[PDB]
Amino acid sequence: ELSFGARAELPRIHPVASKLLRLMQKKETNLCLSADVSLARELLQLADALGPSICMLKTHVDILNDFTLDVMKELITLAKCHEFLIFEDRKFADIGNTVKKQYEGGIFKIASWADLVNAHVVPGSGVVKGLQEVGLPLHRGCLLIAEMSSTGSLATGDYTRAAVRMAEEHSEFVVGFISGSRVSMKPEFLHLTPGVQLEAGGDNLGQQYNSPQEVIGKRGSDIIIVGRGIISAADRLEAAEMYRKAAWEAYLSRLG
Amino acid sequence: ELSFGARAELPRIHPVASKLLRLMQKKETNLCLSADVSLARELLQLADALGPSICMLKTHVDILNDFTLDVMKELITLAKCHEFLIFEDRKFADIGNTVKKQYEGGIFKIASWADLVNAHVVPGSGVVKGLQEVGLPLHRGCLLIAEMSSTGSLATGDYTRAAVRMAEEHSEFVVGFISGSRVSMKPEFLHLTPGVQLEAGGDNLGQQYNSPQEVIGKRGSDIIIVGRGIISAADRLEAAEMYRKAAWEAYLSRLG
Ligand SMILES: O=C(O)c1cc(=O)[nH]c(=O)n1[C@@H]1O[C@H](COP(=O)(O)O)[C@@H](O)[C@H]1O
Ligand SMILES: O=C(O)c1cc(=O)[nH]c(=O)n1[C@@H]1O[C@H](COP(=O)(O)O)[C@@H](O)[C@H]1O
Repeated sequence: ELSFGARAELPRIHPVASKLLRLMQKKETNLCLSADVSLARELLQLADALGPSICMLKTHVDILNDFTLDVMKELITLAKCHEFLIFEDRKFADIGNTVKKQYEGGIFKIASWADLVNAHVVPGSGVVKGLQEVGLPLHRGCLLIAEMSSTGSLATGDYTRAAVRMAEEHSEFVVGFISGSRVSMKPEFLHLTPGVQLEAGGDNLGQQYNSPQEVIGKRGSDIIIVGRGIISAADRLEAAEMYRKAAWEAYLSRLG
Repeated sequence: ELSFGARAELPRIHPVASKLLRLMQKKETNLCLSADVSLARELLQLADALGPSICMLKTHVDILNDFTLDVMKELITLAKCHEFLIFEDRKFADIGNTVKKQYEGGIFKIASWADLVNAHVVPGSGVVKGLQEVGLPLHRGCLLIAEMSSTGSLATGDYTRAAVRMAEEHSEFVVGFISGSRVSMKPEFLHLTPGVQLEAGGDNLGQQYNSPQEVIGKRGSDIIIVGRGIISAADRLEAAEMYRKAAWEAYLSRLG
């Protein structure tokens, strides 16, 4: 098993994955903050304070009450300053012709500011083809959703195998997965795992939590995605540091 | 098999489905226009001219370059005037906690103007639970995506059966399906079928077309969803009338 720094140099590595892996090793962080807030001011204050602790900031631009492209300009300034990627968790899931417009256009112009986006594989490979016609020219990457954290997820068995095949057949654009575990044996592919908290539990709407030690150490994922475990805490900086240290040590102990 | 007018009166019918079925029978239309345009002026001119020909106008609010909630105010005026429902084709596909915010909030406030939305079933029933916590109080309905029109779709076999079970267990909110065919034997549930053109063919990004006669007449669906077959035509009104007459006659001939 290679370090994040060595994976950043693999011959078939995508440039976005390389940039991410380099800054993960430099900063000793494999934490993605899920910045699940409705105010631009809160998003930017979290990005600035937690920037040093995270490899990535995951957005849901469509829950932000005061979205403007200028808010995203301020977020890019912080991402450059503190060295993290921006991941818009849009979960594209339409025919190729539709997702290309949803990615490039409308009010959000997601491709203009998002290093990474993600897509469901259920529509077939046209979803990836459509996205890549916008994303490849704009030097972007995509994650495919191979497994989900929620109760009753149908992303199991043959579905997960289809996501892995799709990623591997579109390696020019697809840089990894949303998954609960290592699903690809190819080290050029990132595994990002949501549904993470230090304590056992869930929410009232089908979310299920596992610990950083379980998902990084035992299940072999690369990055933890954490929302409420940080966002709902009083001291979001110390919460981020707890999750960072947990995920980083789990990674180190798997390397040996 | 019951007429649309008789289905509108079924004991377990959802109010949104009843309203739709009534206006389908009154207007002799089972055509949903996919208004896949980037300009508000074009969306509103299409809604006004084609309103009399359609039972429903399907939007992708996130490809509209000049979206404002006022554009949607003007669309609701036309929907009321010409008697059609508004369907936002958002394809919600996240955990329940996330989709409730995506449905109610952000810039789009989808639940404030959309009669219908749709959701993927891949995350499990939490996607429906989350949406219904916003949609039930706002007297809205939801369609579950049981089958898709695109090449390589994984929405087949056990997946489609899971979508039907989910719909039937959430009939307070779920009014039907996006599907290629009749998937539910319960007549209270609408079947809406995209991937429709009069001529054989496809697009370059995995879309596959079937005719109105095939999907309404042979496959037993209720409503055709048509985008480019109308939108790319020179005379979009005459194109809409051709699709309306095709879908309506296919429906009548299945009734006998
Ligand atoms: O793509 C995602 O990040 C995602 C996939 C998934 O399987 N589960 C999942 O929880 N998510 C997202 O990750 C975040 C989890 O947030 P918390 O449950 O608050 O930690 C939310 O923003 C979800 O939308
Ligand atoms: O939910 C949808 O309407 C949808 C589902 C599906 O399986 N296939 C599909 O084509 N669609 C949508 O229906 C429309 C089809 O447009 P045309 O191919 O131009 O007729 C697009 O807006 C798609 O996003």
